[PDB]
Amino acid sequence: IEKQMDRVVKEMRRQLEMIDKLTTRAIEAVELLKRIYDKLT
Amino acid sequence: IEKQMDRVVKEMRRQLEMIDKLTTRAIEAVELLKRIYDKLT
Amino acid sequence: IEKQMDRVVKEMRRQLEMIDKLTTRAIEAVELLKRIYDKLTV
Amino acid sequence: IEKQMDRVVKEMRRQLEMIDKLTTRAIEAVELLKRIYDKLT
Amino acid sequence: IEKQMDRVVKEMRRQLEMIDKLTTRAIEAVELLKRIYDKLTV
Repeated sequence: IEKQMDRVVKEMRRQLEMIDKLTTRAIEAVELLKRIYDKLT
Repeated sequence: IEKQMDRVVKEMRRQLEMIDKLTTRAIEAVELLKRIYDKLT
Repeated sequence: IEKQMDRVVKEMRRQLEMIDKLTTRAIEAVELLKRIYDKLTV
Repeated sequence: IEKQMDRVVKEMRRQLEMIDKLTTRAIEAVELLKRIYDKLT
Repeated sequence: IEKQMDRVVKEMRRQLEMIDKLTTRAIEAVELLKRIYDKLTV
């Protein structure tokens, strides 16, 4: 059971890393939106 | 089995926290788009 | 095994609800982009 | 074990459908950003 | 357990591929925001 559960945990850690990567891109988008707003203002 | 399943549940809850953070960045993006729209409008 | 699986399914459904909520915020963003575009056009 | 694992697979496929919906909203955002960019240009 | 676990890992990799596709769309969005900001600047 443990060796098999290691497989799932590994895949979960992969998904976490990808969600983190997606969040880094969202943060970049928000920062650009702030810049655009400041410019319009 | 119980100890092994606990591992998965722990990783799932970590993912929940990460999705919450991503959601807040979506909230931030919506607020900025709203501000941008209002200035235009 | 079943009782343990009950636990996992419950947590998976929490994840589903969170992705749904995230999607609701994305829809709001798309709607505002549509409003902004429509404004620029006129 | 099989009946129980079917439960997880069913929930994973529900999530897959929701991520697809989220991706369509990303596709929509990219399309509108392209339109906005074209108008500005 | 192994055969059943293969099933779960398979579905997990489907989710990974889908999240990657979503990320590519987000990157496209960021790139367009950069172009839009730059146009505003010039």
